[PDB]
Amino acid sequence: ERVVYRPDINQGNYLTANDVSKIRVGMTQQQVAYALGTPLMSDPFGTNTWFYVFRQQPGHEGVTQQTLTLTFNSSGVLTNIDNKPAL
Amino acid sequence: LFNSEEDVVKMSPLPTVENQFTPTTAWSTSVGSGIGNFYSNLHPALADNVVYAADRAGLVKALNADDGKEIWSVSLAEKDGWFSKEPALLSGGVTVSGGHVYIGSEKAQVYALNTSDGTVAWQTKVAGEALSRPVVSDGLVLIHTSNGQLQALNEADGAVKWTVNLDMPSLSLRGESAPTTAFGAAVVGGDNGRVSAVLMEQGQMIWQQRISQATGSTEIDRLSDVDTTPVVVNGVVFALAYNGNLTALDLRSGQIMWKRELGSVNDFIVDGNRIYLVDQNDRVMALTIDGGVTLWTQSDLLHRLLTSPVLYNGNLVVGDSEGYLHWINVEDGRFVAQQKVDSSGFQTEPVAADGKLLIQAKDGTVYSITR
Amino acid sequence: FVVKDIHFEGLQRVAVGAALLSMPVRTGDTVNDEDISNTIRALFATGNFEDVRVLRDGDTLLVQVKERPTIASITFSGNKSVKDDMLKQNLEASGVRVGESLDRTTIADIEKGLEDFYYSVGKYSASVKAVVTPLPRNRVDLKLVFQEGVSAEIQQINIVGNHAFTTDELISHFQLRDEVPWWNVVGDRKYQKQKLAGDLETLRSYYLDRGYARFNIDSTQVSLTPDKKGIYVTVNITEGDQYKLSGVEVSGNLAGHSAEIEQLTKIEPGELYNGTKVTKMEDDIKKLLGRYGYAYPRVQSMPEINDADKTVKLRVNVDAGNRFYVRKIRFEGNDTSKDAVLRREMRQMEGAWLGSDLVDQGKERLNRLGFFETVDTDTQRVPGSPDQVDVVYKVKERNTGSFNFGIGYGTESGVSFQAGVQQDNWLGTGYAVGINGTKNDYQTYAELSVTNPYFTVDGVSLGGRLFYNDFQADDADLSDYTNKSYGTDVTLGFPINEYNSLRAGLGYVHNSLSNMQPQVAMWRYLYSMGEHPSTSDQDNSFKTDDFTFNYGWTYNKLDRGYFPTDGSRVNLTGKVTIPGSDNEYYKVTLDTATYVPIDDDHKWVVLGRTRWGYGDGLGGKEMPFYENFYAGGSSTVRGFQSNTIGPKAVYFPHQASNYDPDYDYECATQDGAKDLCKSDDAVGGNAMAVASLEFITPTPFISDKYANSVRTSFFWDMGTVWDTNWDSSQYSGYPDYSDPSNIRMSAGIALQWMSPLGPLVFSYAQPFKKYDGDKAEQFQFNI
Amino acid sequence: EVPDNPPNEIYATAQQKLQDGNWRQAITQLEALDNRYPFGPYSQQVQLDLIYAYYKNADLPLAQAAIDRFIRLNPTHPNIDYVMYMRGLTNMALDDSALQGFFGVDRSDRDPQHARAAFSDFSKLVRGYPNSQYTTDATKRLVFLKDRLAKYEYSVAEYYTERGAWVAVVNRVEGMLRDYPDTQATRDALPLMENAYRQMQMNAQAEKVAKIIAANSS
Amino acid sequence: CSSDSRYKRQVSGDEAYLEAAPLAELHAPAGMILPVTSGDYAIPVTNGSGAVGKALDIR
Repeated sequence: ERVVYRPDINQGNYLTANDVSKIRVGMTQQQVAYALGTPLMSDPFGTNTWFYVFRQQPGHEGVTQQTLTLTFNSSGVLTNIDNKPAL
Repeated sequence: LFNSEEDVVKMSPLPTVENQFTPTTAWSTSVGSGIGNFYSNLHPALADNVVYAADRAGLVKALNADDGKEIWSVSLAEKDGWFSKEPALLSGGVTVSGGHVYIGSEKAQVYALNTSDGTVAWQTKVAGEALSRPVVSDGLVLIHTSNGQLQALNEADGAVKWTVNLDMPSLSLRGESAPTTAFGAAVVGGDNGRVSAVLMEQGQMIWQQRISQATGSTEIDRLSDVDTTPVVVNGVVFALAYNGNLTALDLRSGQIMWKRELGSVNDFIVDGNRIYLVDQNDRVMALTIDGGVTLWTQSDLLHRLLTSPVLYNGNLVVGDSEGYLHWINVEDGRFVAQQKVDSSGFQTEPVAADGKLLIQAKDGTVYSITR
Repeated sequence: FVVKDIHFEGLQRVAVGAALLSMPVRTGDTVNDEDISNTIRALFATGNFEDVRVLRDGDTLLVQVKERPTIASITFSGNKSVKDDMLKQNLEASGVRVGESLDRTTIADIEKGLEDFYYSVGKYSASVKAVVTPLPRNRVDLKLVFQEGVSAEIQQINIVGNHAFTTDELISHFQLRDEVPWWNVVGDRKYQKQKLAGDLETLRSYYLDRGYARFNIDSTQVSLTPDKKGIYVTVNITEGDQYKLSGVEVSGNLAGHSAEIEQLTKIEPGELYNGTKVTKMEDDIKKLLGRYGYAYPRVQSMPEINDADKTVKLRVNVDAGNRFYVRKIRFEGNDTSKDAVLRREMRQMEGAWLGSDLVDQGKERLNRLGFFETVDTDTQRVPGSPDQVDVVYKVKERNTGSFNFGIGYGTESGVSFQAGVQQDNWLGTGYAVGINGTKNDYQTYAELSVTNPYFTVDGVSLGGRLFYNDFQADDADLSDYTNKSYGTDVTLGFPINEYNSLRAGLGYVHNSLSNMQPQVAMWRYLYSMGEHPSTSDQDNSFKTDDFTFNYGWTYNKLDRGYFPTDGSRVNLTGKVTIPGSDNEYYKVTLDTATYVPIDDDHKWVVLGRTRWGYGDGLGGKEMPFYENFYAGGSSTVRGFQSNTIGPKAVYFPHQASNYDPDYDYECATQDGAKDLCKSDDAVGGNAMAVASLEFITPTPFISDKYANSVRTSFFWDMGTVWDTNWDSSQYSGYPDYSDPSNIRMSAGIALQWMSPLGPLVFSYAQPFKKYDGDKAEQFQFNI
Repeated sequence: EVPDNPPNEIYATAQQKLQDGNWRQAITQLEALDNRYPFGPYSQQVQLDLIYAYYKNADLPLAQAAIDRFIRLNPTHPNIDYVMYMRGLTNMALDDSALQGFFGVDRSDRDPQHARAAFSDFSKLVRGYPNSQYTTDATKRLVFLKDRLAKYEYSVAEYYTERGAWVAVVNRVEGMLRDYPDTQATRDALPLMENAYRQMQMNAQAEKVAKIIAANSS
Repeated sequence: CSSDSRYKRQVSGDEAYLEAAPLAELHAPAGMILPVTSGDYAIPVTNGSGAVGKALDIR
């Protein structure tokens, strides 16, 4: 990577730290969906884990990423708010 | 060369130029380039050996009614607005009532030009340009403007005594509803093709009857410029609807004596029991006043640009904006004369006053005519 | 009665049973003569029956009918300028067509509705006579005799109640036009009340932007001028005295971006009020919150007009959506070139919040594509969540394939022909294939130019060129200076910004010269090559293997990739030699293409295409003479022949041409014309300054269904090409071309017709200025 | 076209030009038959011969015009199984066609529009009409058309892997999954979903795909 | 009359869709199965079989 500029790559869809603190383990999906709507990624075959994963790479200075999951249970009651950083 | 350029279809020409009793001019003069091919209801009023005539960009000239020698001149060319020295641009005709010349202008203004010099002895802005000539009467400068506003202005100093909405659709169905007075009532027609009587004294509707059609869903032409202004023989309202449809009513109730819902008439007079008329086909007929029985007709003018029919020099006289004049038989419709005194013609009306036939022409202005 | 049988005569479009149900008595029903007369009228209620004579044979009914239906033809006569189908549409509105139910009643009703259609045109002075002409077995011809008098045209407008701005001042802002003197044409004057409605809103803005916010158009009274052409309008307005924007009080769901929204509402409290800016400044929030993810930012303003100080107070109420609206996107019209090729021309990514303009930026890359016909989309909100918007990029694509021609003569001359064929978006891949060449009895040529535009996804246009000019001048070949030339260039792209893109590659040539001509500038570069080849002879051979680095960069903010109408593109291209080359030089040129809208409707657009250049040595060995600059012929300046703008070479006192033939190929050969003559074709200079200025022009004789692919364009083409080393101390008794004013000139029009093989352009242009002589063909046939 | 003639004379002249293959002059008969005589007893069969002439003249929207005509002329008819096939078959032909196939370039990743318009009506044939000579062939087309749109949507799914929006990868893959249960383009989208998770470091969700890969290694 | 590749022309027809592209279902483990059939993806293999493909005539 002996280049400096790259045409900037992003991937949004991320629940900000307000949106983390807006919701709580115990909330329904609906309780999050009243404020934060749908995710653009959930579990396809398991529980209701609402994924909201940021990505971005500007300038050969590495890539950033903020991987947020919202594991609601089978009943949709929130059981985990896992927001993971880059890598 | 020009044989293959374009195409249109239009009117029929003038037949029968006659000179059986050969006509002439009483004098010839001018007031500028006057009322013009621009459609406007300006026209002179002949009184007191004074040609009270104006060109519709400028000068109001009193000419002598012997030679057209100027008695006085002022200019109603507007020294004011968004610009100084703008033209006159007059909408209503010359109204000489008492010591003022009242003229409704296309500046939505009504003046009073002092007949001795033409000094505007009062001026008043009105609700739109004067689509009809201002019927200055009873201290009420009674106008049918282009919005259809029955306005009464004080003819002494200028003071609006009412402004009452007259009868016309949204676009200006251009045509007169000049508030002519009968029996102490403001007797007005309507450019919707209705007819009415209103109070002369305050503008309170005595009645209003729809006669006939108007533009919109029974659509009549752009040439449709029909005086709904009545000629009320004392209790019987003789008027046209805006599509030319003639009728006779009651004056105080509007109860139809008879009705020509067949009328297609540019200009109409009640000549005795014989309603003499200029059709929209410019065919000159004589209908009754107890009906529409054609007492006589004349199709020897067909699709012309005729002015109003007048009687002078022993004949019914009609002229046109083609500049012809014609001395119709008072009986069955034969020109006993033709006077080509213009060819730009006349939008003004043949004023058979001072023993003359006064017409300001459109551009080649004022002639007087006799035979 | 009770009918035992109905006799079903004359139906011919309706059936027997379809008659029988329109008969209130069916075969077997009890029958009244009231019902028989009901059977009369209810078969008239078919709309199909000219007459209905229901009778009976005691009780056995019989229905004697001749019938109205299927119209065999509708003859339009007098339908000169107004379209048949426009007139047919009112007829198609009237429930009657070819093959339909006639009614002889509704003849004038169709006709009046056509004058009511004429009423809507901009006239009423036109008439129609529908004529029923009966045709075989039910049929009828509908001859429509059109009595078309005249249109209408804007004559005057009186605006009373206006006292701020002048009326004709406003009419100058109004598309209602009324000024063409017989010696001063600015267009025409023709009428529509729809212009009026917009020019009412041109007026409605016109007070508002000042501050007049209780400005209100009271009414508008257009004339029935008794000419059937005359338009005299009486507009009533209230001028409605000015107000000041005395403050903004933006509010609502400001979505946490209200400071940024406040930057969109940084106003002057007390500035003379502009509602149009306020109209604009609402949208500034909308694109912002659009760029902030919220694709639906409901922003409502309220300029609370305070007349007590003549001001307004701008309430604004804002209500955004949610961020993650960009769920995914869809594409349509991708049915020839690859979907992912069109998917990579976008800039808003799925699985993200919305940046609103990246769609349009993405649509602009598709608009800058040029394999498209239109670029649009569908930005529907998919229902279900406030993070649910898919974008369905329905677009339209255009044709490809092209030809360029060249020939001397077929079947009577030798095997001599110029080729060239183009296939871009090559089989739906986005690849461009443009390949040409020629084999004549003068020379042989081969060339390739094919790109992989996305061999790598980062703009990487894998574009390779090869050429092989076996250039011989096969007429006296050794005396006509054979020089075979061949060499390579592969060139690549990359978006350095997202509207800016670079170009770079290495250039090689293998020229193989033999018996150079006695031209002065020919040896002169060879003199700068360190060679001293003999002027008086054509004797000297030469090889060069020049290794250059070519380069480039594309600016791209111009509208279309195939037919633009607005913007500009900058394409600087040039080359410089590297060590290892047989010469140390450079050669740079400049290419300009800007589109400025003359009409704001872009019907007329300035087409600025100029060309510039300079190349010289890198010290010592010069730029070669074949890298000089030119114009003329199919070039910047046309109406000429090729190579007429530039230096023009002088020859030498010279005999031995290798015998240029017997008074043939005069170069001051020994066969006549000796002792320093000078050619008049431009051998060209090391500097270029040429400029062509063109104008999109609509024709009124080709329908804009298919006139819009046609760009008729006039020009006054001129330019100068000079060599800075073409010294007047060395060129005085023959013309000098180191002046940077060598203005040749030719002016005329080009003829772009877009065929299935693309746009094919011819030209005619008239020269009226020839700097130092030009070969001119006034008729020019490019493509 | 064809002047005012006997309808059967027009129909017999059509039945020449239909057996001639002269659809240009069969439709010249068959339309001007039903332009004057759409009340013909074979005016059902005229449209049945019109769509037969149109599509064999490759007049697919004019076929579809005659199809919708025969829908509106004969909404009750035995040959609507033909028509519901022809509704698919015209949209089958409406979708993708080019000269590049002799040189080796394909369009199953270009037009999804009439592909699904074929898939709707072919399946409406094989649902609505199990009786026809068309309901087996269209079934094979439908088996082909499922993978055809999969090859379209996997070419979309391959793109977003290259884009770097890894939500946009896996959303196409469940779009590959939930629409195509069996296509190999979905079976090869099955690696792209887990790898995009590994890009987002959702390796744990990616290994659930790996068991599906371990299951659909079969 | 006409000419195309030393034939006259070439008309539309298919057996490629009749070739019915191979489809390999998910053997996907339990709790790892998506709702893998949505839309109009509903193909009853129905047989009034008749002629099929290009051999399928059309009236």
